[PDB]
Amino acid sequence: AVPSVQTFGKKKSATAVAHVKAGKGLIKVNGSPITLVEPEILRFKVYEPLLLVGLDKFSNIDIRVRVTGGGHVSQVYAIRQAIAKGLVAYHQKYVDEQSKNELKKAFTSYDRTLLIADSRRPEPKKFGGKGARSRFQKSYR
Amino acid sequence: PGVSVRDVAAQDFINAYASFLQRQGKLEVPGYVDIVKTSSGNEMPPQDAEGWFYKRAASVARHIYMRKQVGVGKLNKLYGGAKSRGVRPYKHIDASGSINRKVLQALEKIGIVEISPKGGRRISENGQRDLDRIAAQTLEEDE
Amino acid sequence: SLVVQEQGSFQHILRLLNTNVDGNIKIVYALTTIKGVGRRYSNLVCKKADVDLHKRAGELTQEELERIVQIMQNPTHYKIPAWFLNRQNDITDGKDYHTLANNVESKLRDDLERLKKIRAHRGIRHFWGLRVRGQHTKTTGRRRA
Amino acid sequence: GNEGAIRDKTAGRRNNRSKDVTDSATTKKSNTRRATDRHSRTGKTDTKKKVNQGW
Amino acid sequence: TPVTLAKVIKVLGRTGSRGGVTQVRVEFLEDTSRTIVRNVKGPVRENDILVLMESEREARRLR
Amino acid sequence: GTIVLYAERVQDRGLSAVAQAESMKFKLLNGLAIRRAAYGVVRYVMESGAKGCEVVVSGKLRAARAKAMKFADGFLIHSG
Amino acid sequence: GRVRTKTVKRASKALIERYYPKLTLDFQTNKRLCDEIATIQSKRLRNKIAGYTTHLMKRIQKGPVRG
Amino acid sequence: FTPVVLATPIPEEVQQAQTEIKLFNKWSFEEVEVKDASLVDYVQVRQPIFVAHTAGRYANKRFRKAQCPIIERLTNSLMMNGRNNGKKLKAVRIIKHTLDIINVLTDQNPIQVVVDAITNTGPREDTTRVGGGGAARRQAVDVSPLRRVNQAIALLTIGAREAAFRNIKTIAETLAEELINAAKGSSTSYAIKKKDELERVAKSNR
Amino acid sequence: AQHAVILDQEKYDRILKEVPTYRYVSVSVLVDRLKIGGSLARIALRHLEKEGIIKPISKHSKQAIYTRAT
Amino acid sequence: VLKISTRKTPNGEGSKTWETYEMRIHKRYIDLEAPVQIVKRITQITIEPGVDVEVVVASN
RNA sequence: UAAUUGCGAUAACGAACGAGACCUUAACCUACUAAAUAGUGGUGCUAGCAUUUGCUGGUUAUCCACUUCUUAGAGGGACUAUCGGUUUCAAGCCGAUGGAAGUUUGAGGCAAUAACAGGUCUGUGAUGCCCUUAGACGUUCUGGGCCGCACGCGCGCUACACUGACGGAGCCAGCGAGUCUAACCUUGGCCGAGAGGUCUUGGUAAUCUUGUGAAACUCCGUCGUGCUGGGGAUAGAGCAUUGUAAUUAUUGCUCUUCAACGAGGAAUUCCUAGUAAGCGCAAGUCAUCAGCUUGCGUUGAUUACGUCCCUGCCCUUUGUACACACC
Repeated sequence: AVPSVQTFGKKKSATAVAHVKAGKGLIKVNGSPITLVEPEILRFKVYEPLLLVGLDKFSNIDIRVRVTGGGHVSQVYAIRQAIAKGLVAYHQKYVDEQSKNELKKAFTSYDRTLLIADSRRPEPKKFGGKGARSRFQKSYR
Repeated sequence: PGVSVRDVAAQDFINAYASFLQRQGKLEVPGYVDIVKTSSGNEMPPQDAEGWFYKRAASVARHIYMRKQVGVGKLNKLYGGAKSRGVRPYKHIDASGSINRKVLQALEKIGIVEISPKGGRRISENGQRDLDRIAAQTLEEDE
Repeated sequence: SLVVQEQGSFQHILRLLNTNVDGNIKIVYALTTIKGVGRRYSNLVCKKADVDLHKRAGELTQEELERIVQIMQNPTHYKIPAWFLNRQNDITDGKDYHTLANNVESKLRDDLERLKKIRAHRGIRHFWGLRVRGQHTKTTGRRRA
Repeated sequence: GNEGAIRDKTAGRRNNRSKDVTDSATTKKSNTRRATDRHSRTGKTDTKKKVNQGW
Repeated sequence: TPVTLAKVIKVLGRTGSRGGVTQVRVEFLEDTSRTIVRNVKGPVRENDILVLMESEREARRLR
Repeated sequence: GTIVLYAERVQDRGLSAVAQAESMKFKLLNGLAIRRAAYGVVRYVMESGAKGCEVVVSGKLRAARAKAMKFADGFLIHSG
Repeated sequence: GRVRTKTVKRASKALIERYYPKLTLDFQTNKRLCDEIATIQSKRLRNKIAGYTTHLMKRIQKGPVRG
Repeated sequence: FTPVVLATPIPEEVQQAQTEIKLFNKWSFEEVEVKDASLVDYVQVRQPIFVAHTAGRYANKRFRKAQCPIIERLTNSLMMNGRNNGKKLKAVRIIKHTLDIINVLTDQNPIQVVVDAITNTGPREDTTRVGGGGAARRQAVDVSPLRRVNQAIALLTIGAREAAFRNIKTIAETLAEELINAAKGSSTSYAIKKKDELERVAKSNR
Repeated sequence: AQHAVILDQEKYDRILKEVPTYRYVSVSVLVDRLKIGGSLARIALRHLEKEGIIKPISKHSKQAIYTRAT
Repeated sequence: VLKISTRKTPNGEGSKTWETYEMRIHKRYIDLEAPVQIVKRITQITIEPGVDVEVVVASN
């Protein structure tokens, strides 16, 4: 085969899976390039990882990311985490440790939960209101 | 370099393709256009008046191209929107099916789609051809 | 769209169907202030009459106006789906009309006056000045009359 | 019947709309018997023997 | 305008029956070597900077 | 033939709730002292080597105003 | 609030009292020790016990504690 | 800028303004200081971001709310009056617009101007209801710097909202005016007015 | 109906001879000159942009932004 | 998870306390290529009260 | 301390119920066991665009391989850890660091003793007593009524628009549920503006409906502050669906009619983080009917991290002629 790792990135329920092999420097999401991914107001959220670590570094690898679940924002954050985690996985396996640690160090020194999967999750609603804490309404008499 | 349509930004591709089927003339546009409302969950008829059938056709072409096979109902559920039940809460309700279906047949005659097995419409190889072509075009607009 | 100019060929405010229509308002949304035609009917007719929706009311030519009046008070003839019409099955002659302007009032009157004349519960209900479509009356409308 | 129903006045919105709102239409719960709860109406009471027999 | 700036040096308590006012002792920084206990409004911590607009007047118990 | 039933003795009647509930039910139905019934029941249940036991009795006995009675011996836990 | 229950501190007490010729100021080995010495029906309980007997172990190393 | 490129291409000035200066939407992030003692530590600016959107958590600790990028502290305090409870794309966008407008008029970094609208409208001291038996009086108080920030943003954004109600101009434009006038006090701005009033009262009852 | 709904010739010349000094121009800036409804205002912007004064430094709907030519 | 949501009360009175019961269905399947006897043997025995066994042949 | 939760003082010492433990769920696991009812990589087979290798799809089994994602079994994992502030250097609490996670990890399930004449004889073929039992207060059948309208009150739903309505277009979830002695979930193909009709189909279900292509929301237009194209009440007319039956109009559809409401007095409810609020689903009910509820995910703020002022309740001290216990 070739050198290749696969990773992921989650936000709420949105899971974003990421194939990262060695290639000519593509970066695709679902089936379309990173120059799309609209929202687009949040374009630089997923642009971010390739700018934090210098725009090169990808010119010997190939990335595709498929996203399922979550909403729109959920998926955007999911895939940026997926890509970051991906790159660092690739260097953990194939390059060296000082570089993997240098990329981790360059990420975490800024971050937005890029390698660390945010554990914020929806809370159960209980009987008595239209919410998790929010109770309905009383009038006494 | 080569191209699919996954290389063009939806509204770019679809605007383009719209102006293309427009610039062409071979369409089959039933006739009830401008008098039809596209959806029960809608108020007025389309503001485009002259056009939009091209827009919907292009949208359909594009979308069916992405995936395997898709019938008329999927396009109802897709183009279905928020109905304002006046003083009652919004619910989602499907769009028109004669519009969608007649677009399918009108893009089946003009050769961009085909009644595949499993049911539903499948993107045509000539459709692959032309869609990728105008993709190359629309991209080449911003050379 | 475009930068236009014109001289003195547009008139603000103008009268037709025994009712007045503002001139400095889009044609479609202008001839909606005619009791009988609404945004939909108006739009469809404007489209039919071969007029640009982008024009104001006062912008139009006379010929267009007349044709508009025509098409409106003649739907089924200039091809309009009958189910696009407010008064299908005249409950007497059976033909499909679209009652316009000072007429729709008179037609409300008519139908009501039929109901009451037949002494049906909807007649008795419209005579009593009440909620007539079978709604709860215990809690709603404490002004009205 | 229906005929009376449309003929007979003293009927319809106006005639009610001109009459007056009775004072018992904005009152209170009326209650009647509550602070009495713990005290028995029965006025009979049990008997220590029969209580000592049953339990 | 002789606006004064003084750094929080301690946290004393919560005056007022409501408990929103925070009793806190502060020390000026333009001419140090003197301290005044003052009362804030919002959320404060040690080493913050209060803008005193009243150079000599302090407070205590609130009701 | 699709169905077959087997009558089978249960080991230690004095560790089954249902068996005891039935027990005291038929005690009181045979007209035995309420206290002696519950106490005899708890006694037999305890002597069958149970960790703990209890018998609540709620209703009206010869009186008219209803009452209730707990009879519990040994160790029981209530939560979790 | 992380006020350890009575059963926890009681157990920790007993354990430090009868296994000081073992243990340390390290939670892991105290936990594992606990598993090799005390029959505990719960992981969570055993970690609470081990963590507290660990803290006590640290604070005995610089002086005595009552009990 | 010593350009790199590969398969799926990334636009020029995009590559540029990304790898080079880690600036905002596309505005200068350095320079810009809080033009006042205090307020520093409580007004962010650095470390820099791209768009005021974040998977952040500033509510799980008392003061950690004060380390969030201040611009996002402005954008967040937009999206409300109920019909906008949530909708941060709306907020973020109108914030970009607003920044553009501000920067268009009288130049300057829009972000800097924002700093100058926060610093000013924050009331230096206020008042509170003190009992003393039935007929309460009003005791002045040297309000915290953090609450000076919070109250600054609240005043600014809310005033901008009431000003954008039932009138032709947009939230972006009205907000722009409320940051421009509040760059240096003009008393033709909602915030400066209300702040000055609170100080009028704070000194009147002292 | 309250004025600013059409194109009275010298209104167009007003518009032509007023966009200088406009540090900022948009819909809500066009209207503010006691003139032009939003239709004819959007049209005004889009046409004036064909050649003259206003420099496009922003994008889309709901929010218009321009400056001056240099 | 077969859920059931119910008012705890037999009547209508009281603060509206709901209660949620559930029954949990676990379903496994094992694929075996084998003759006739060993299957019949394995379905005859290994019988469990509560565990429902169903033995299909099939290929379409 | 959330805790009769602990520490400590100490004629008390050492315990047991209850709290805690425990159970359930959301969080972590490139570690184990695996899988055409889950999915990935390669290969066949094949379309499009590039053509220089490539980029983007198709092919319920063409093979081979795998288990990161999905699924559920056994395990591991946190014990407020490490350091340091602060306090009787005690319990603990604060802060930094690390960490899937450090507010009882988040949310629930259970939960002692005692009380109330709280509610339920309109859930029970649970039941004492009383009343009724053939011109019945039994039962069944027809029709009507619980919906009746000068008005008072409570839960709500939709709104007063420009962080907006409209119209194009972009396009994304999680909890569910579905037909045997039956007609339930229904893709797909035609017909119709629509609602819906019709011709077939998969699915007793991780396999089919269904990726439930949901809605707020994103994008490009149109309108331009005017009771306006905001708002959709009232109402006339016509088409359909459920059903033996729809009139007092079950519901759905299309045209027209275009109300009040220009942010709302005194008062008053709910809420501290993926919480509030905004947004739509699914489920219950159900032949037909959600402006209700139970759950669910989507978008995602502001302000505390305090106190005893209003209120509500606990706890000691004290009084008592109460103990059927201030009714």
